[PDB]
This record gives sequence, structure tokens and C-alpha cells, in this order.
Amino acid sequence: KHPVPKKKTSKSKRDMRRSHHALTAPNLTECPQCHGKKLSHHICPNCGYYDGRQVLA
Amino acid sequence: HGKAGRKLNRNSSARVALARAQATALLREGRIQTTLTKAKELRPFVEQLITTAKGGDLHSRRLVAQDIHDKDVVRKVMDEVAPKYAERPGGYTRILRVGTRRGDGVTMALIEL
Amino acid sequence: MIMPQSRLDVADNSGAREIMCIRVLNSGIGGKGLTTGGGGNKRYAHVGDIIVASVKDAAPRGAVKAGDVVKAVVVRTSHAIKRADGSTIRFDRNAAVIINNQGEPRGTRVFGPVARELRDRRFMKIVSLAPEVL
Amino acid sequence: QTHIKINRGELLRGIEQDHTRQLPDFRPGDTVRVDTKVREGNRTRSQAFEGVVIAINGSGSRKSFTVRKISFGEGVERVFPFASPLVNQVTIVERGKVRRAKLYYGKAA
Amino acid sequence: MKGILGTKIGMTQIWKNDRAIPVTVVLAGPCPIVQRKTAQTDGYEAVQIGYAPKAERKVNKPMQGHFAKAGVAPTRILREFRGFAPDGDSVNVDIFAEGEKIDATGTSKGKGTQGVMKRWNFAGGPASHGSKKWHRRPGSIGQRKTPGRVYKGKRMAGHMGMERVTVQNLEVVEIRAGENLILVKGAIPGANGGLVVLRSAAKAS
RNA sequence: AAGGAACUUUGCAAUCUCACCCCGUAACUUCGGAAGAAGGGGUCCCCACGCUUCGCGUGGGGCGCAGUGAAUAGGCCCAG
RNA sequence: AUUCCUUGUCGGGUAAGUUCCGACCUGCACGAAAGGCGUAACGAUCUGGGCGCUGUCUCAACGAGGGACUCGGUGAAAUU
RNA sequence: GAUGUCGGCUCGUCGCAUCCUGGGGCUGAAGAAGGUCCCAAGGGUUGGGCUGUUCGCCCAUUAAAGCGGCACGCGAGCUGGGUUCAGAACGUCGUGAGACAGUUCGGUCUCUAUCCGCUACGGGCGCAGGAGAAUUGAGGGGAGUUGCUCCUAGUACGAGAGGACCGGAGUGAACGGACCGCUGGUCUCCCUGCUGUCGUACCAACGGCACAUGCAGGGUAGCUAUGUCCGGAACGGAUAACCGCUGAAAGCAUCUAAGCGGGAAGCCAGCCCCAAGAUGAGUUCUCCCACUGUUUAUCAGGUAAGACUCCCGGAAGACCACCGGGUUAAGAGGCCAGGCGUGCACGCAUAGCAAUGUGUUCAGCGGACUGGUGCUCAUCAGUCGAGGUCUUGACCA
Ligand SMILES: [Mg+2]
Ligand SMILES: [Mg+2]
Ligand SMILES: [Mg+2]
Ligand SMILES: [Mg+2]
Ligand SMILES: [Mg+2]
Ligand SMILES: [Mg+2]
Ligand SMILES: [Mg+2]
Ligand SMILES: [Mg+2]
Ligand SMILES: [Mg+2]
Ligand SMILES: [Mg+2]
Ligand SMILES: [Mg+2]
Ligand SMILES: [Mg+2]
Ligand SMILES: [Mg+2]
Ligand SMILES: [Mg+2]
Ligand SMILES: [Mg+2]
Ligand SMILES: [Mg+2]
Ligand SMILES: [Mg+2]
Ligand SMILES: [Mg+2]
Ligand SMILES: [Mg+2]
Ligand SMILES: [Mg+2]
Ligand SMILES: [Mg+2]
Ligand SMILES: [Mg+2]
Ligand SMILES: [Mg+2]
Ligand SMILES: [Mg+2]
Ligand SMILES: [Mg+2]
Ligand SMILES: [Mg+2]
Ligand SMILES: [Mg+2]
Ligand SMILES: [Mg+2]
Ligand SMILES: [Mg+2]
Ligand SMILES: [Mg+2]
Ligand SMILES: [Mg+2]
Ligand SMILES: [Mg+2]
Ligand SMILES: [Mg+2]
Ligand SMILES: [Mg+2]
Ligand SMILES: [Mg+2]
Ligand SMILES: [Mg+2]
Ligand SMILES: [Mg+2]
Ligand SMILES: [Mg+2]
Ligand SMILES: [Mg+2]
Ligand SMILES: [Mg+2]
Ligand SMILES: [Mg+2]
Ligand SMILES: [Mg+2]
Ligand SMILES: [Mg+2]
Ligand SMILES: [Mg+2]
Ligand SMILES: [Mg+2]
Ligand SMILES: [Mg+2]
Ligand SMILES: [Mg+2]
Ligand SMILES: [Mg+2]
Ligand SMILES: [Mg+2]
Ligand SMILES: [Mg+2]
Repeated sequence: KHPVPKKKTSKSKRDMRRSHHALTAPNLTECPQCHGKKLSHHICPNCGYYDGRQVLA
Repeated sequence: HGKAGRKLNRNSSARVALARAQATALLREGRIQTTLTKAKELRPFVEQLITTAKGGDLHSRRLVAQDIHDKDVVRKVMDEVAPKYAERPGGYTRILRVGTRRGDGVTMALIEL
Repeated sequence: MIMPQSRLDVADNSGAREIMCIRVLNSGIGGKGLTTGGGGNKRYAHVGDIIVASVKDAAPRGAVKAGDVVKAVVVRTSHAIKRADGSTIRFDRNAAVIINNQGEPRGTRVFGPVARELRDRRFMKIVSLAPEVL
Repeated sequence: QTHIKINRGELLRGIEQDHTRQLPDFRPGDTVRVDTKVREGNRTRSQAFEGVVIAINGSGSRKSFTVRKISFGEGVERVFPFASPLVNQVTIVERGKVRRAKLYYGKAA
Repeated sequence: MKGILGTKIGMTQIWKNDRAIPVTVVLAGPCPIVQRKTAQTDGYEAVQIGYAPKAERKVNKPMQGHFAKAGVAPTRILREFRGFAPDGDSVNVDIFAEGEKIDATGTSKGKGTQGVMKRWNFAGGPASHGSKKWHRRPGSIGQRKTPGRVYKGKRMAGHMGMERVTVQNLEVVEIRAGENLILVKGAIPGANGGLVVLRSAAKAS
């Protein structure tokens, strides 16, 4: 029992591994009213608009 | 695998006390804020309970009363809201995505009548 | 479905009350005597299957005695039997009829019903001692 | 995975009904007599199973009922397709007063 | 040679003569011809027919071009058949006769990732004789220092299902043409509403 | 499901048993015991009657698959 | 709990018994307060057999819950 | 400054000195059943009793119950019965402490895989434009077992008893694949019954708790094997042992020295599965087309065809991927109808001293099933995506 790594992993390796941790930036749209930005199919967090006006102020 | 419903990391009793509490709450106040999922999972239980209350007879009251343990809310859903929904073939509710919370990263949401 | 270790009650006056299974065989009954095996393995005996068995309880006074071994042929499974119409038969208890190596029963008569499937497997004499061919 | 507009039901039920037959209104608990024809080689004998109905099951061509009989000191149950060619006819003999719909409990008696 | 497309509708009980046949109900709806591949056109002999219908509003410019060239009207599904002709288009009428043995291909119901028992039929382990978390595992995966490796192809846990499967010599029990239905004995892979291709026998019997 | 120790070093493990009342109970013995040996029955609701009450006996009636109706709750034996 | 030869030999039980029981005596290498041979009763002792019951097994299924997986938060270790 | 050691379990795979099964020479081969030898490693090689066993003996079968290798394969895979720690006892040895490869009872087997290797699944780029689809199969994997009965035929053979090759038919066992219609299992809140208690003011009716379903009885869809369907081949091409044709050296003879044919469960092909990262990157059908940018800005921008993101789902699934729908809309939920499960609701009435019975009531209730329906959410929108290098040759105006 008790596996353990045989050898330090190179800085190079370690970083090759990390080639996939890129965050994915939001696709962001600009609210058709109050004008800041929002997520598709969410309520625009600036005004509160989702066609008329749902969340409060 | 056509199975249906959500485990919601809970035991059968919990799962039930959930849908009942959140039903009681949504009916107590027209709209509530909750996890997007718990919402998804709440919509059809409450919508149905409405359809039950839409009967008006005493049977349908006692029926609703098993799932909804607060008199005042029962009385509300029997006498006030079911009669309003009178003409709508179901779809008594809707869901809105508010979005991500700070503590635990979770898309909240809004559910209402 | 019978398998080694699987006790059944006996449906004849042969004198064995209770036999325990021991081997299963896929021998039939053809031309000269019985036949010799359908292969080596075969794990489950059902109705119209010869098995091999050792006597476990017997009548004081009777042909067959406690410990005797002897072939038997299986006449009532608790398992289900599917005939080619969809009909299904199934008996409360598991039972067989001890036989000799021509297939003919060692007893004077069969007790309780037997599965008509015995007719299929050409067990005429057994099928004839029988109170009922369900 | 081929998304075709199609009532699966009605297509099934189509076929499934050329092979559907309805028998008297017997219920679980009711005693019944099933007059079956048997083929003994060239011959067609008539044998007749009669007992308690302990379960009805399925529907459509698949519907089935289960008679339990005691014969010659040994318990036996049988299962019939309402539409088995080998079931000629079914006759209610007595009506039962049953609280369940399955009756398994009778299997000790 | 012979072949056609359709959907697995379900399984049911019927009687021919006096035995209860289990039958799978297939709908081999009509197939338009679309493309005819020959030697001097494509190198090899085949025909490409199509199955489920599809509205224009869901059809690629290029796909529309394709279908339009043979003027057929569009289909959610195309497939090829080696060595096949007639003219016009293709219904299971004529293409199959009752009694004829056919080969049914589909895509088995997928099971996701499955341990060595469920997937390969491993023996498992002692549910009780002091077995220490080795109840479902696959035992050993090799030898020792010869050959200090693990055989290529060694059966182990994995994606079971969702695979292409062909059952051979299924018997055409019934044909209701003009409902485009074939009643087929036995069982075809893949779930209800799934795609199936029906073919002549691969084997002479 | 069917089978029932075919498992295995070994029934290891897990099940069966399970409270109270009545019936009943072996070899053997230092006559204390072994012994809860073994085994069988009963158990809930209503009503009337009797009796020493919280209760129980007796009779008849009632309902369910099932009445220590859920929880606590001995598996037994033979022989070294 | 002592036997090397050893699965001693016969009997028992078992379909089949290197184990267990009884008998035998050829005790490699029992034996009388380092006690000898018995002994009812007592044992989370050890050994064999039975009844019952069982997923221990043929042969594994389906289900549940807690992890494992995914996202946001904090973020080790032996080893090299 | 550690290469864990017997046996079992689990998992395989190799050799052939072949246990079976296939082909063949010889036979002290009539037939049938054998013996031995040669070719043959495709597949197959059972369950039990005793022992820690390996082995071996026994029970009962079988076509057969093959022998070995893989650190006497496999303890970062399990066991831990054998053996070799400490305890204790017997026998024996020793004056003793102690001892024995004698026996006996007891006795801790280490949550995290870094690399190679392996099974699965994505991301990247590549394949001389950007796209949607349909495909050839270089190459690779799986599969490859057998009995029994019947006909031939009571024929060949045989004094007889008996009893065939060959060819044809039929039915199983094990194993494999798929499937869920059937027969069953399960189905953690779909339906009902039940008990103690706490609650909903009380009655009535209900909810919680008694498992992480309080117990019980059923139980759809899913998912399952013990359930069902199908499979191993047929034909062909090269061969092994072996059988021959023609035929010299060697006037005869010889299967060979030139040549030629017949010949196995084996080889290659045919079956099923993967397969162009087959960088040697293949073929076909189709769609978009020839845009913009003071080389102070010689590589990018806005785009087309087309996708992705996001939402709602899915018989797809760890994630990713895959399929569907996304208002020109039946994608899921709801709602309606139906199916199916449970089995006769609540309330009221009646009978009854009551428990409770009966009627209203084939009722009531409702997870996954089948359809319909614009009641709900799939709003709005963003992101990305061509302009096609050169060389030679052929045809063309
Ligand atoms: Mg969690
Ligand atoms: Mg005896
Ligand atoms: Mg059923
Ligand atoms: Mg799936
Ligand atoms: Mg297992
Ligand atoms: Mg190497
Ligand atoms: Mg059972
Ligand atoms: Mg035993
Ligand atoms: Mg125990
Ligand atoms: Mg006494
Ligand atoms: Mg007692
Ligand atoms: Mg009753
Ligand atoms: Mg009673
Ligand atoms: Mg207990
Ligand atoms: Mg002996
Ligand atoms: Mg002795
Ligand atoms: Mg002493
Ligand atoms: Mg995290
Ligand atoms: Mg070292
Ligand atoms: Mg080391
Ligand atoms: Mg050593
Ligand atoms: Mg081999
Ligand atoms: Mg060695
Ligand atoms: Mg080794
Ligand atoms: Mg190792
Ligand atoms: Mg040990
Ligand atoms: Mg001494
Ligand atoms: Mg790794
Ligand atoms: Mg190839
Ligand atoms: Mg390669
Ligand atoms: Mg291979
Ligand atoms: Mg003849
Ligand atoms: Mg003769
Ligand atoms: Mg079904
Ligand atoms: Mg089912
Ligand atoms: Mg008050
Ligand atoms: Mg009350
Ligand atoms: Mg409480
Ligand atoms: Mg509490
Ligand atoms: Mg609970
Ligand atoms: Mg609790
Ligand atoms: Mg239950
Ligand atoms: Mg199978
Ligand atoms: Mg079978
Ligand atoms: Mg040849
Ligand atoms: Mg993608
Ligand atoms: Mg998802
Ligand atoms: Mg309905
Ligand atoms: Mg409910
Ligand atoms: Mg629907």
C-alpha cells in the first residue's frame, strides 16, 4: 500500500497539465433597458428587467 | 433510464418536508427566492396542489391539508387562489433566473404565480 | 430448477419419502434404455429431467432404503413451466418419481399430479400411473 | 433517436387487438372454471382447471389471470392468457368477498 | 442486398397458430431514394436512402441542395446499403416476405460506465469471508515482472452500451404494408423509438 | 424467483428465534439441578356476565395478510 | 492437547469423511499430588455432527442512504 | 539502508511433450469398440466429500474431466487456513534457563497512483479555402466448444451376438450478444391496511416519529435472469501429416528430380465490431464565393455558407461528448383524455347497544406510460467562422 510519486514532476510537465484551466469568460449581453450587462435568460441585475420589470430596483 | 424526480441529496422524509415547506411558502407569498434546482423541483408539486384545491369540495380541502399543514395558507389556497385560476389550464407558475450567489457560487432563482 | 443439495419429496410407493439431489444429467430416453448424458455440466433440473439422487428418508418396509442413491425423474417443480401458448404451471412443492435405467418407475403408482411435459419426454409409464396430467 | 410523429400506443394497440379477447367479469377472489383444450398428439382432449382467481395482470393481448387449485393433495397454480387458443372458455362459479387484488396470502391454507 | 430503415415501436404478444410468439413491432416507413452510388461515380456499388421527415426550417442549405438534386424532400436520416437498386423508392412491401429471415441492426441501450461484473461477467469476490473492500473488483490485472505490463485489450470497467449490434436470422412473422409495419419474432437492440436497419440474411442457413 | 451451507480454513458473516400467559418437557445428576431443555397453544376491537381493584376469567359478536400489529425482544439440539 | 511410521485397523455417520466418535494395543516418546482415571454443573474455551433459517454460495439483481463525480469557498500528506 | 514467503480466491495469457474434439499411416484393424504412431494448440477441459493443502483417494457425471510456463503468474488485488514473534499446554530433550521445521489453542495483513502499462471519455492541432452530411477499408479486435436422437439402415460387415463409415435431419448443455413481450425479482413514499405516541382547538379526518421506507400487503415505468430471441456455421483459396497422376536419373520400378491433383476443428478469406492521426490523413454528394483595410497599419476586420454560447429536455451520460426542441414552436412541466397500479375515498344516509356492516362507490387516490392542448419556461441576444501557397503536366476558350 500507500502509493507515492516516484519523482518530482518537472515545472514543464506540471504546466503542460494545466493547459485546460482557462476560465471561460461570460457571454455577456447589454440590457435592452437600464443598460449595463446581463446573462442570457437571466434578469438584468442593474434595473431588474426581464421584459417588463421583475426584481426590485 | 426514464426515472423522474430529484434526490436533492436527501432522505425520503426530508425530500417531502422540503416540497411541503416550499409549497407552503410560495403560496403564503406569491413569489420566492430559492436555488434554481429546488425551484425546478417545486413547480409541478405546487402546480398540482393548486389543481387539487381547484375542486372546492371538502375532499379537496382535506387533501390539500395533508400536504399543507398551516390552516391559514390552506384557507388561502382553497378560498382565494384556486378560484382565481378558475380559467387557466394549469401553468399556475413560472421561474426566473436571478443568478450566482457569493457564499457557494450558486445560481439562485425566482418562482411565482 | 433443482440442483445438487436440493431435496425433493417422492411421488411413488417405491418407499423413499425424501430424496436429496446429487447430479443433474441431460440424459433423455431413447431406443434402447435411457440415454447417456447431454454433456458434462447443466446446472438446473426441471420437470422431465432425469436427476441422480440419494435417499434421505424412507418408509420402514419398502423397496428403497435410506441412503440408496438411484436415479429419479422430476414431476413437480415449484419453478414455473412455460408451455407454448403462454400458459404457466407451478406447484407448491418439489417432487420426483424414482426410476430404473429404462425409465420405468420403481413404484406401483404415482401420487399427486404430474407435468404434462413428461408426456413430451416420452415417460409413458410414469405418465400413466398418474392421478392427473396437468 | 429517430424522432417521428407517431402514436406508439395506437400502433401497438392495432396489432395487439387482433389477439385480444375479453372474458367474463370475474374478479380476484371469485372461483372460476377454465375449460381448456389440450393436444395429445393428433388428439384434442378437453381438460378443465377450476379454482380461485388470485390475480389478474396485464392488459391488451398480454392480459392474464391466475387460478390456484388444490389437486390430489398438492398445491398448483396456473396462468392463462385471456387470448390463449388453448383456452376455450371461462365460467364464474362463485363470487368472492375479497379486500385485496392479489390474494397471495391464500398460499398458506 | 435487401434493406430498409425504420423505428422500433415496441414488443408484444401474438399467436400464430397456437404458440405464443413474442414479437417486436417495427415501422419501416417509406424510404426515398436520394443517392445512387455506382462504380464510375463512387468506386463501389450502393444506394443511399432516407428515413424520418424533416421541415425545411431545420435543413442546411447544403443538405437542401443534396435532397433537391434527386428531388426527394428532406429527411432527418440518411443511410447506405451495399448492392441494391429497384426504381422509385423503398417500402418494406415486396422488400420483405413473411417467413423470410432477416438481420436487424440497432444501437443497444447504453449503460454508461459499468464494472467488470455487469460489463464482462467477472466473478466478483467473497461477500463475507473477511473480504476487505474487494467485493466487486476485478482481482488481478497481470502477472509479475514478466512481463511487467498489462495486456492490451484486457477487459475492465468501462462504457457499456450505446453500441452497434446486429442480431441475425430473425423471422418475419407479419407484414402490414401500407401501415409500413413489420412484425418480427424475437428482440432487436436499442430502445423504443430507436432507429433500426432491417436486412436480408447475411447467412444462407 | 428456484435451491438452501452446494460457500468456506470454519455457517465467518447475516437471517431464523425473540416479551408476557397457559400447556408441556430427555439422557444425566452432587437431587440443588440440567430447564427458558425440547415442543405446542394464546395475545387485537366490541358487548354481556362473574370476580378483589390499575385488572382478569367466561360467553358470544367484529376487522385485517398479519393483533408483544411499530420499537426494545433467547435460534435449538446430540457428542467429544 | 501425548503417535514418528499415518489418511494405523475395524465399526459408526456421509452419495463420498486425512477431521470427529467407539473399539483394538504394535504407548517412536501416558501413568498416579510436575497428581491417575472419572465426574453432574458451569464456558464470548476448543472440536465434530444435526434440526431450523438464511445472498455464505449456484449468481447475482433492484432499491436506498453516505462518499466517490461537477461548481463556488478554504486546501494538506508521505514521496522526489 | 527489505526483491513479502505455502494454499485458496480473482483475473488471465502462453508452450505442446494433445485429456476431448478434427485429419491421417499401421494394426495381433471383420463390424462395432480399441492400441499405437504422425499432422494438428481453434475452442473446450463439471459439481461435490475429507484435508490449509499443492497433490492424492473417494461420490456422481462427462466429448474430456490434459501436462507445464508466466518471480513454483497474480497480498500497493482479497483472504490468512499452513509456516516463522511474543501467551499457554502435552510429549520429548535439558541439572537448569531454555529447546524441537513434533503437536496443540490463541494471536494488528499499511483511506489518496506521480510515470510506464490498461479500460473508458474529452480538449488541441493536423489532413493547402470555409462549411453540412454520406462513405471505400489499409489495417485491427471479437467469435471458432460439444453431446444426444433420428433417417440412411437393422443396410456394408458378421456363423452369430451385434452392428457402421459416408451423407442428410432434429434437439439440447455450456458460453456470448441483444432484449423486457412473457414468467418472475426489485421498484425508499404510486395505492391500502396496522400499532404506540405527539400534534393539527375537540369529534371526525389527517401529518410527523418509531431506517438512513416505523411495519405489513400489493405494485407501473425503469432496471434485472433464473426469463425470451439469435449465434458458433455454409461455400471458397492456400496448406500439415497423409493420399495419389504423369515420370526420369537407374530399359524395371518410384507421388519428385521439372511439373500436376486430393487433403484438417488449424492458415488466408467469408461472420460480427472498430477503423483515413491509413501524417500514405482516401472517395462522393451538396452549400457559400471571389469582400474590406494611405506595405507610416503584408497580415488582420466585418462577413457568407455554417456553427458555438445560453435555455428546456433526453430512452445519452461521472465531466465532457451524443440526440432533440428552442415561438415559423408540442421540447419538458402543467392541464385534459386515455392506459395502469391500488381496491371501494371524504361526507351523508341506513342497520346495529357497540365493535363494525351496507349504500352512495368497477369508488377515491396517483412516480416514471400513451396521446392531445399554446396554461408555464424555452425571452433578448452575443461569440466565432472563407477569400483559397507553389511546381510541373493534361484539356479549354
Ligand atoms: Mg454534498
Ligand atoms: Mg445406513
Ligand atoms: Mg407480476
Ligand atoms: Mg442510458
Ligand atoms: Mg457473488
Ligand atoms: Mg517489457
Ligand atoms: Mg422463496
Ligand atoms: Mg457438511
Ligand atoms: Mg455467527
Ligand atoms: Mg426433577
Ligand atoms: Mg419456551
Ligand atoms: Mg379474515
Ligand atoms: Mg388469530
Ligand atoms: Mg436481535
Ligand atoms: Mg472409516
Ligand atoms: Mg479414538
Ligand atoms: Mg491437573
Ligand atoms: Mg472544488
Ligand atoms: Mg532501496
Ligand atoms: Mg521496496
Ligand atoms: Mg522464507
Ligand atoms: Mg488452451
Ligand atoms: Mg521452483
Ligand atoms: Mg508464486
Ligand atoms: Mg503485488
Ligand atoms: Mg494462520
Ligand atoms: Mg526431565
Ligand atoms: Mg495519472
Ligand atoms: Mg482489413
Ligand atoms: Mg497503426
Ligand atoms: Mg484474435
Ligand atoms: Mg427403420
Ligand atoms: Mg438382427
Ligand atoms: Mg413492460
Ligand atoms: Mg415487470
Ligand atoms: Mg382556539
Ligand atoms: Mg380522532
Ligand atoms: Mg415531532
Ligand atoms: Mg424524536
Ligand atoms: Mg424515517
Ligand atoms: Mg430518525
Ligand atoms: Mg413494501
Ligand atoms: Mg443466457
Ligand atoms: Mg431454459
Ligand atoms: Mg484444395
Ligand atoms: Mg464541441
Ligand atoms: Mg446535463
Ligand atoms: Mg387519470
Ligand atoms: Mg401525494
Ligand atoms: Mg405528456
